[PDB]
Amino acid sequence: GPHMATGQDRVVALVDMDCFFVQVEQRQNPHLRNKPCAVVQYKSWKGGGIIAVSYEARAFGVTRSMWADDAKKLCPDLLLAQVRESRGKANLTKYREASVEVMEIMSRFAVIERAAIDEAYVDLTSAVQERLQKLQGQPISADLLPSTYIEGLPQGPVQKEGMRKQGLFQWLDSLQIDNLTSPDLQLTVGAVIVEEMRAAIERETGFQCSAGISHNKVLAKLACGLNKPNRQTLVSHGSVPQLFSQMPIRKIRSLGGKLGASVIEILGIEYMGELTQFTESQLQSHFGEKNGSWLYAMCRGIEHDPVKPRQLPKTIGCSKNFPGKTALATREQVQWWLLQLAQELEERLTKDRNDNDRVATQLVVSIRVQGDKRLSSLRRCCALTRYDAHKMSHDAFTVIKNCNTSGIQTEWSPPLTMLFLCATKFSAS
DNA sequence: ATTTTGACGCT
DNA sequence: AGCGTCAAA
Ligand SMILES: [Ca+2]
Ligand SMILES: [Mg+2]
Ligand SMILES: [Mg+2]
Repeated sequence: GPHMATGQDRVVALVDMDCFFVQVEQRQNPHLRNKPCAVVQYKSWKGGGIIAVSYEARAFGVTRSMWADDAKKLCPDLLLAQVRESRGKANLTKYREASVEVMEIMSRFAVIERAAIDEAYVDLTSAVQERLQKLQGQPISADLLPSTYIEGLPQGPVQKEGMRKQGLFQWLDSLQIDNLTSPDLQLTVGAVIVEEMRAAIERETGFQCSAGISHNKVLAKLACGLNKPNRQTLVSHGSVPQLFSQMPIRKIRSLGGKLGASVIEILGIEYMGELTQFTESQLQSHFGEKNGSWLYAMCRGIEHDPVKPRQLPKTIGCSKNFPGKTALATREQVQWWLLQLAQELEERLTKDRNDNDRVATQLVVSIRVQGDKRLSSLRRCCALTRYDAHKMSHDAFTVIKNCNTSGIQTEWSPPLTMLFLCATKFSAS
């Protein structure tokens, strides 16, 4: 009752760019705008692998991971943009730079946590308090929320936009605007701010995005996906029981893999809401102390993970796969590709040092051997003392050379299906 | 023969 | 330290 926390103490948003790499390419090439199109890496093998897909193309069934040749069977007029290739490998610089554009705009509004190349969490609690003081009891107009959905509404006693407006009207007609401590009002002001933030992103970059607004990161992330693209969704604390009552467990962030499968298998449930019937101790007994407490609160819509103040990635990495017959089988091959990776890494590190006043101090080398299901077969670290590609490639070879079983120095066995260099452990400079 | 990333947890 | 999990385009 009066002491039961309800996880309504924060306003958190998650902003996620729509079909991000596709929008980057469509901004650059107006011929691709408003078309079924996809972004592909490599072209020789089955037309290249698709990594991003416009919503027009998704209507034909085109998805990520599809070979372009196969996507063309579903969508013969599909347009394609290719990821840049440099030093023999795909190079994602254009998308990293577009990401910086968006992150820098979002940072003007509030502290953000960079969650991926195209998404960030936003802690809006303080901004909401400020805006509520500015508003001075003034009601919030639907015109301030032109792309907002209120999850769960409309309810009670045939076009999409019509439903959106009906739900928003019910919500705003039911708000108590004089209570500055009302969580629902705080979320609503949050959504007003997010409309402003999304408008700024689109104005200043050309890119559209979706967003979720709720009381914590997990619900904000879930909310964001409910009405893509180019829309935002408010998930209130009160919407949680109905929302979770038919929500597959795997849809909640962190439960899409083995742990989620085990929750389903061990407990014999399917939906997030069903978790409420277990005690905290029961959940801890199956999934561990940390996961158990997290599940117990999360299934009630409560999560405390903070929006971390971090706009920049903590690692800078470069990797290449060598699938099937292309696996690296000679020492020379391994050294040449380590050099290519190290040269890209050097370029990115030097730019990072100039832009962000920091230097990486550890180099992580990872390889995969043909026949291993795991992404990485072996990982070794060494000191990163100079931004020099020849030194980094030599040091990586030094730390992995003993993995070569082959009695012949010139041959590498078992062949390598992957090389990965990652700069970590940044210090101020 | 998706590939190329990035964060964080465990021991 | 080195390995595993989960998530992005
Ligand atoms: Ca996205
Ligand atoms: Mg994303
Ligand atoms: Mg996606």
